[PDB]
Amino acid sequence: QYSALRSNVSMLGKVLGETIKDALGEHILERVETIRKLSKSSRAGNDANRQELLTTLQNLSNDELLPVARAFSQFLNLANTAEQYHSISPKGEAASNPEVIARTLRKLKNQPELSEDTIKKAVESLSLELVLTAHPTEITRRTLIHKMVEVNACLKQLDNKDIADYEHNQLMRRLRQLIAQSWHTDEIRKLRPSPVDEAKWGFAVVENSLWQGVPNYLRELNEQLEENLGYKLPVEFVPVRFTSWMGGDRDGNPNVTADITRHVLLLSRWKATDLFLKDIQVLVSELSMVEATPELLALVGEEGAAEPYRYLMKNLRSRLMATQAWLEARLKGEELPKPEGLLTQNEELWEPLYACYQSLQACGMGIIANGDLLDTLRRVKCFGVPLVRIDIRQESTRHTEALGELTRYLGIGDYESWSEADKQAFLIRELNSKRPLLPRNWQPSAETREVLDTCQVIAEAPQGSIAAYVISMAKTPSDVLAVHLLLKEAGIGFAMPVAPLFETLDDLNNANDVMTQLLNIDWYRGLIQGKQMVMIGYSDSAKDAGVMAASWAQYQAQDALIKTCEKAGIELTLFHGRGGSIGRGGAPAHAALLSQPPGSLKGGLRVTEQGEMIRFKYGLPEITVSSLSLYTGAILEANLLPPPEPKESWRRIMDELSVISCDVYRGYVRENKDFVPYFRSATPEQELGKLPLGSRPAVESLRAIPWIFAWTQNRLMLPAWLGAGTALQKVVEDGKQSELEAMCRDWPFFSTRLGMLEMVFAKADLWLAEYYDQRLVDKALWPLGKELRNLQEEDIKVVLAIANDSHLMADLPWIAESIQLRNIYTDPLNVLQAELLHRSRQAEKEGQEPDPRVEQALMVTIAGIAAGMRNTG
Amino acid sequence: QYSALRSNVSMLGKVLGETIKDALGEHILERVETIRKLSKSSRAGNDANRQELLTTLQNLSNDELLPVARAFSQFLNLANTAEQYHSISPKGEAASNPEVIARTLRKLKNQPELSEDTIKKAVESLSLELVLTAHPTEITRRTLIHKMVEVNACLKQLDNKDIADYEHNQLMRRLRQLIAQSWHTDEIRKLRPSPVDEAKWGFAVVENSLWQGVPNYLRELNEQLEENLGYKLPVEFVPVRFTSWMGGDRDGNPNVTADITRHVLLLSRWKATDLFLKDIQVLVSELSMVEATPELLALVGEEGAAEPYRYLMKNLRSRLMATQAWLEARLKGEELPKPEGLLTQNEELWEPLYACYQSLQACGMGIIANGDLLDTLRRVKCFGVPLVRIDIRQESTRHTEALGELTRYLGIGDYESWSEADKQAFLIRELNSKRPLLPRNWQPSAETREVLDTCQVIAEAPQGSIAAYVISMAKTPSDVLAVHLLLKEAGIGFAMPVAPLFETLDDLNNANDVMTQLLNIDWYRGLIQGKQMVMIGYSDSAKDAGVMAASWAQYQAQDALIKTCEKAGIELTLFHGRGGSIGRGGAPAHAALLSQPPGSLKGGLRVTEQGEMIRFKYGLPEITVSSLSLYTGAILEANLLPPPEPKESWRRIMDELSVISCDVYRGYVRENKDFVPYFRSATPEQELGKLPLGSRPAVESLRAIPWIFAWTQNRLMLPAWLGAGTALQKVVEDGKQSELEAMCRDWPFFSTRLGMLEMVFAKADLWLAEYYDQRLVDKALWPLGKELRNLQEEDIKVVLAIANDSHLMADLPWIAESIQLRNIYTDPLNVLQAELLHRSRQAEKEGQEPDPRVEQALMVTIAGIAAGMRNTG
Ligand SMILES: N[C@@H](CC(=O)O)C(=O)O
Ligand SMILES: N[C@@H](CC(=O)O)C(=O)O
Ligand SMILES: [Mn+2]
Ligand SMILES: [Mn+2]
Repeated sequence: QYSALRSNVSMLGKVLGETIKDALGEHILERVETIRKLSKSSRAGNDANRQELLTTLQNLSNDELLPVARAFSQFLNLANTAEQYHSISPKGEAASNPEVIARTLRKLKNQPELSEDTIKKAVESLSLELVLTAHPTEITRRTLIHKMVEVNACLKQLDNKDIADYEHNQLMRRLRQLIAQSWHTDEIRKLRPSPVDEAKWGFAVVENSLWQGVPNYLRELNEQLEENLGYKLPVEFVPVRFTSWMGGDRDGNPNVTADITRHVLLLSRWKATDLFLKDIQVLVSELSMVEATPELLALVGEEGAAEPYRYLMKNLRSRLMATQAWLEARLKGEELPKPEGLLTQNEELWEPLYACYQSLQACGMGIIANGDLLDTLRRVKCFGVPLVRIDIRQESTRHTEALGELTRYLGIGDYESWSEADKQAFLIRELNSKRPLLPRNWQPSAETREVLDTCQVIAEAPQGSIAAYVISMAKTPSDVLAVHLLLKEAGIGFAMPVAPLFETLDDLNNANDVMTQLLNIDWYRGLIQGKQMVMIGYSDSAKDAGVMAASWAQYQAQDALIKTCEKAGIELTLFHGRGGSIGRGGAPAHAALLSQPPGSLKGGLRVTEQGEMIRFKYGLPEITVSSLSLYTGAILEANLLPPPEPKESWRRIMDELSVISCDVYRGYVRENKDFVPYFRSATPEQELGKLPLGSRPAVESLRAIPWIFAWTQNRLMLPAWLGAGTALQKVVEDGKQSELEAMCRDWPFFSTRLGMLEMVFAKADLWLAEYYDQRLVDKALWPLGKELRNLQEEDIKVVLAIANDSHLMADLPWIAESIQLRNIYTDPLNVLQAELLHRSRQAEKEGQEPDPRVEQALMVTIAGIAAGMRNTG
Repeated sequence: QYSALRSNVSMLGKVLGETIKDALGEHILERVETIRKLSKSSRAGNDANRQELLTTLQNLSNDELLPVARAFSQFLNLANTAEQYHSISPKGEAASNPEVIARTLRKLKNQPELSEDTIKKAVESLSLELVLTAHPTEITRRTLIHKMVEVNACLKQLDNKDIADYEHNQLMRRLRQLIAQSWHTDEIRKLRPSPVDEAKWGFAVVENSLWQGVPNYLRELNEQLEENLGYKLPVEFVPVRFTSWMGGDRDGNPNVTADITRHVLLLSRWKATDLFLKDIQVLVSELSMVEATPELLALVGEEGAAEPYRYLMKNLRSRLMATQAWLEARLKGEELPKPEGLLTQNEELWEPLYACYQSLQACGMGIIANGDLLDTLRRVKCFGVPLVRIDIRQESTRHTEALGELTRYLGIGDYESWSEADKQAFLIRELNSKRPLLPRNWQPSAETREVLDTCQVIAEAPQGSIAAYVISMAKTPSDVLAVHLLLKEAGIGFAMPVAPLFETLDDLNNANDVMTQLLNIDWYRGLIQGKQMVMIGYSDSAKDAGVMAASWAQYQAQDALIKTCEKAGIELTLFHGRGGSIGRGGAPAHAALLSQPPGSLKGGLRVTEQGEMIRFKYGLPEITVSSLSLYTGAILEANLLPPPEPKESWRRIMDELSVISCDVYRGYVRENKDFVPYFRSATPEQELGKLPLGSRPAVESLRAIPWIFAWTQNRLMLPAWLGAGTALQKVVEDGKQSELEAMCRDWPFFSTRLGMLEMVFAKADLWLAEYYDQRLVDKALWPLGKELRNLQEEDIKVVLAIANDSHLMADLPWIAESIQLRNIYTDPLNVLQAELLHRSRQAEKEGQEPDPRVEQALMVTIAGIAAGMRNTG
């Protein structure tokens, strides 16, 4: 079964080892082989080999550090590519086999009490919007997407049995070339990337995978609809849209200025012109058809009425080339009027393209119409003019300060002192006011000016470039009303979707109250035009209260909001954030989406795909088809077959669990006096902040990402499990274990919550965790480490006991197996990383010079460990 | 065995039939199915179905003609692509399996009396130069190369056994798209192509196949050298070069003016810039290596000494972009000074590229150096700056007139009246003269000015753009001396290779005499710098005297020339022309090259690849590797293992054969009074002249091409067999059959000559031939037709008797089989073509209007028949 995968990893590793021998050494290969041996030994109890391991690492010269690190990082890299190849190959788990869609559609179709029209309308109302996010540990300076597409193509071809030995030889020769490139093509950011750089990586994902991936997803989905149900969605219906937060999210990031966003907004347009030209060229040459309709001929009428379809593609070609030229100037900083055929809306690309499609169908050229034209048609609506719409995100606090400084300058009062009823009073008065408020030539502070300039970019940008304004830390109705006032002042002609982001236990708790007041304001209700979009901050609430309380809190807030909006007639859209069980990808994800309160996906799927998981969910075009197909079935099933409502006793088990768990979690994280000092020593948290990892500049202070990432590198995974098990053991100790087991079998929310601990417990590593304490933590803090490690050992038993199994995550053997592989490949990077942190941390203590070798090897481990661990939050 | 091929043709035909049903009809499919049935019946003797066939064709409306024709043309097209796919697939004849090289190298290596150094120097002196020629029946307006690469890729992928049904489904969906494109993408020249258009098709061959093909050929050849012999050729040795006659050959073509050549010369440079940029971009991003040599660092020294290889690739990128810009202006007709980094020589691309290679090897990055850099390195020397050097070609007569008009204007005398000793006298005097001769502001006639302007282009063009000046119809030493005088007058700074083209039996006969006089002129001998290049006009001499006399005449002239130049110390290079057994491609070709007089390829292989055979020899990159590999073994074997010298009695059998055969051939073609009238009626010769087939404007008059092509369409193949058999039967009738059989077993020249008749007799078709007489020829000319057809029936027996076989070409079963397939697919185009010629020819007789439908269907048959028949001369 996993034999083929085991063979490929072994094959790619020999090739790497070959390349390293050629490269520079047999010595480094020995540096690598001694470290694995010693590490395996040490773990298996040999305390003499632990000594040996410690001396071996300490004797590594600084010149050996990076090459050794990169080696370990590379072996892991081939392991993941062997892992991902296996996943889409038909003689392996086969993630992109269209049965994934059909299995879901068959289930529905033969489910009594499910009218076919009920099914058809759910189909016709599908909607997915995937919001790309930056990768927090992207270490190189150029995107590697395209090389990966290539290694994968080579593995695909070597899979053909009966391949003539010469073909085999040829394939292996390129494979060695491609691996060598990676060992020698070293790039390492020296400096913190910038929002433009991160915006650029998203364009790389779009062109190396989404560009082909989306249209294929749409063809397969369509072939399946018609096969299983008897009808194809209409050409005009493209249910997928991609959006990006890159150069749009300034929450906590001073480097994302209104100037940067302006810039990135332009760049996207430039890149869409680039990709759309490649599509249009193809079309200009293949559309030599001369048979056309009255309507189409009319549309050209003479001049090009002797090459009709070609005509309309040539016109578009110029129109695209003109706008390209204009944006390359603006990118450059030059201002010059815009050409007559400047492209700003998708309708401008759609229209002509759709006209050709229509005649070709009408005139008997169906097959040609449904080929590359169809693909460009779907890409216009999926990507269009802006390529990827961006989302703007700023904290609520920042809006309050801007509007406070404004009010004091006008002598009206001080907004950040007024009670909430006064703020709404002031906001509704001004929102209805016809006289401006923003002083024409004002002198605000840097911060305020930024808030003000950003809304001017939004307002200045063509409609459909910006998908939504997200308000992180939204706590009251004035928080939402505040951005509508600023946008009004910025001059905006359309209705911009504003979304509160509730990301704390109380804000989640108060969320429903906050929106019912907002919908009771008649002015607000008519401004949103029957649609609201809320954002649920799972990851931050879990930082606040622990994962159990956060999950139940989020469960309750969505159910309350779904019901509130339904009473009020508003189409609610839940915007999902980062991690959680909805961001696990694959089957768990599909289980997860279905485990949400009934109603939850009635207004669509909108999620924040984590940066570090992009390669694994959209890395190759076939993975994109898998990912979109999985999501698509989930929506459909969740909307026609919602989960049951919880048995009241369950609710009381969850209330309690939530209190015990939050109580234990805060016990340690907030109340325990040794925790912060422990944390800072045991995890590479401080270094993740100094090093040039994300574009943000170098426990309540911290952000979800750095909280999660730091514990992931240490291997304890504290954030993702902490009070859950403790609370669960206690409830069992009351004899309620039988109810916990019923909740698991019959309540999707609950099994899915327990499922997720299993995977975290599956990647955590207590031997490694203990090793960092031994090397990095002061002796007096060891007891706390031992305590937290023992908490986990006990939490795995309760979880295994409730799950009635003896092996963790036994329902997902392929995920289990793949986690087993990466764990062994990741092993040596954690062993090495501890030495680097030690060398690094002692240089500082003794006012030394950040050695560049030591720092770069550390960035390699960080990024390798993060890649081997994937999702851990 | 041929099962897989039979399956694929059936598969592609169903898909075509599917597409046509969708398209416009079930009626046309019936138009096609009735015509094959009736045609098969008629042939098999049913004279009632022959009547039915005749009425069926006559009842076709003019609106049915083209679609019916195109259908038959398309089925043939899929048949050839199934045929060509099978040829390179490892589970079929496998043309590009590197054993082709190794088999040859093994043979050599273990051949006693063959020192390994003798072998190594032959290796180090290999040299191939393939001169591309236009396609005489290219009917569409855009090159289809690239689509064909794609259909082939799709067949390759469907060959994988174990292909998951979804993959299979996906592949078939594109296949249907691709076929549909061809049925609906109709383009048909309305007008005669132009030299630029034909120059453009050669660029299409270069980029869709030679660009990848050459470097692969070079890697395989290199891997084989080292495997079998123990050494690899050095990086600086690229033994292949491609040249084109497109926009260079004006022999007989008024449309190829000096202006056109100037233009085409520029365009090639533009296109090389285009392809070289794609290579350089790749290099600019993959060469991130920072480890470099003193020498390389020196070469950059600071500025870019922190990204050395990238630096040199970025410099070249600008340099290429600059020259591109300059040629797009010149192409446009604008004159503006040339940029500082204008590229004119290959050394300018070589140099930097080679520097990177050197450091990468030196610094341990061998594997990266030997990858894409190696490929660009080899392409520079194979294609370089000009992309494809062109060759200029003008008749000798035209030079005599230009120089006659010149002399009369100066009052010196009249060159075209002076005896040959006087012409040489005058020419040597002026060639040594320091005072000019060409009047500064003269008024010649159009013709003369063209001769004069063309030499000015040659002279004006950068050195290495023009490979040689070919003199068609060269008869005496003054013919060669004449072009050296004109070139001198045109101002030329380098030594341009001039080559006489002997293309008549007497000129072949006199060839040796002509060159010994030329080498006895001390002035000439020192001007050519130890190198002469002669051109052998097989195809035209055969038009003159028939194929046997021509072949023996050519055999004798090369042997005489090889010997003459060897005595004189000149490196002779035989330039081969069109068709003949050297242009058969594949194994016959390899046999053919080896059957030439010893010495023959000592100065390399230079051949004129026929236009209509390009798809079949260089159509896909893998076919190019096959073709170059076959040629390469032939050179090596021919140079280390020459054929035996003929037994004197053989020579006398050949003299006689040559006289009898020429005698019979001229009997019919020149002396017979009914022949011309017959010819013009039975073949589409006149129409091939009117229709927009080649770029030349709309029996001694005629040219090889039109002589051959016309008889190929009729199916009799007269030009390629005519007196051969007649002469052979006569010699058997003297009891010398036993000597003819010995000559065949032991004399390569002879078996190869008889081999070639077999293939012509294999594609000829006497039933079809008779059908054209019945439909197109007047009753009184029928007897001549019957006579010529009966000549052939008798010639096949003598040939089969001498070959001791009962089935034609029994030593080449795959070629035999593939000829069988195409013959059945071509069948209906000949049946249809006869009706078109009838309708066309009667419209004219009755002063009607060339109906465009009738003419376009005719162009389709012409081009289809020419494609099914491939090489027939
Ligand atoms: N994404 C997997 C874990 C992994 O593949 O590393 C899960 O959510 O369970
Ligand atoms: N090129 C083949 C004939 C063919 O393939 O049609 C030969 O020279 O014998
Ligand atoms: Mn937050
Ligand atoms: Mn000629």
